[PDB]
Amino acid sequence: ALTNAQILAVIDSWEETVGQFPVITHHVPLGGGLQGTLHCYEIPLAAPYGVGFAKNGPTRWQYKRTINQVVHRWGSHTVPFLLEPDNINGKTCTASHLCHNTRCHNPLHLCWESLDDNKGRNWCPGPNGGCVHAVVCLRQGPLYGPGATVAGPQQRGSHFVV
Amino acid sequence: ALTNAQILAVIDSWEETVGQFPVITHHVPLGGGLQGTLHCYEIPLAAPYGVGFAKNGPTRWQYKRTINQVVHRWGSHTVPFLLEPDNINGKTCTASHLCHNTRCHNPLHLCWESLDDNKGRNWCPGPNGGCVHAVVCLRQGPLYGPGATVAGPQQRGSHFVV
DNA sequence: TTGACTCTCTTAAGAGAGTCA
DNA sequence: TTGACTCTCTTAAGAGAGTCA
Ligand SMILES: [Mn+2]
Ligand SMILES: [Mn+2]
Ligand SMILES: [Zn+2]
Ligand SMILES: [Zn+2]
Ligand SMILES: [Zn+2]
Ligand SMILES: [Zn+2]
Repeated sequence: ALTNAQILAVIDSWEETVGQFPVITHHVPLGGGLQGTLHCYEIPLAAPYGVGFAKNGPTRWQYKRTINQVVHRWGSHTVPFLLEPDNINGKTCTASHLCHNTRCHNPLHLCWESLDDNKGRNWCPGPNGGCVHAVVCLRQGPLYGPGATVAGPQQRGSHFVV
Repeated sequence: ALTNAQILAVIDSWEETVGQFPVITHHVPLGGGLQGTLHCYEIPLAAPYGVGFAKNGPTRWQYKRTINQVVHRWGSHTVPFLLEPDNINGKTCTASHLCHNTRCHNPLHLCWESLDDNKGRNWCPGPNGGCVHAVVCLRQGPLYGPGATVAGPQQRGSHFVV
């Protein structure tokens, strides 16, 4: 099995490579009518992506290193968390974008949490709009707002009460 | 079926049958430390479910009627909305449970909206905790809260900024 | 050992359609 | 005509593994 020192070396080579990705400045809603700035380190749109990186889906990538003649591979956003527990409350831990930008691999924009926690950040009002996430959001979720509901609760007769 | 009269007849037959489902009282968090009461009309756990109803999945049902000698079938929660547009902004409209109770078929607990709007209600703070849904939530979402994040954003070196 | 492709899978909110009696 | 089963599919946040040179 890979030693802790070997895992730290994978994390270090991953950081070295991702740190050379293009850095894109984005202005983002924080909630409460305030605006902030995030700096995303974005994997390229097409090959080559960077040393060790390859695309396995439209917005999916993997990181690969060969150690002592054995090929090891990880989801490209999971590498910062290789020294962390991989489940919690019986749920698998997932890499969760606080910047809501899939191509971004900035580890300061990622956290490690259940898929439900991950998804729920899409609707959070944001760090200045009432976020209650213990690991605080970096921005208001892209789907926060009144929604676009087509039809509300209704009945034709009188068979029901709320 | 095709005619407005035929569609109204489907909605009315559905309301009459669902109106005879057992009414189960559920006390729910509203947000803001307050609690409310919802009355769900719950489809039975096993056959028979009611005239026109059949189970196609662990928590999926369909409603079926024979019109003009032809069988017409719908998802069991979609029937209240048969006269509404079936898409919005190019996204499919879905039946969305405000009571977060799949077995419930109370149309006063249903709305008609995109799958994203639907999902997002799971994390809403609720009608007394800051819900901004234009079609208002009936309760705080079951997944609202601080979360259980295992690891937050972090780096080993000095290559990244927020 | 490495790059650039290929495939299918998970989850939890939702769907459509066929086989028998 | 009605009932009671069977199967796979959609979406958008996420995954693992194979082939070839
Ligand atoms: Mn996410
Ligand atoms: Mn729902
Ligand atoms: Zn980012
Ligand atoms: Zn938040
Ligand atoms: Zn209900
Ligand atoms: Zn709401």
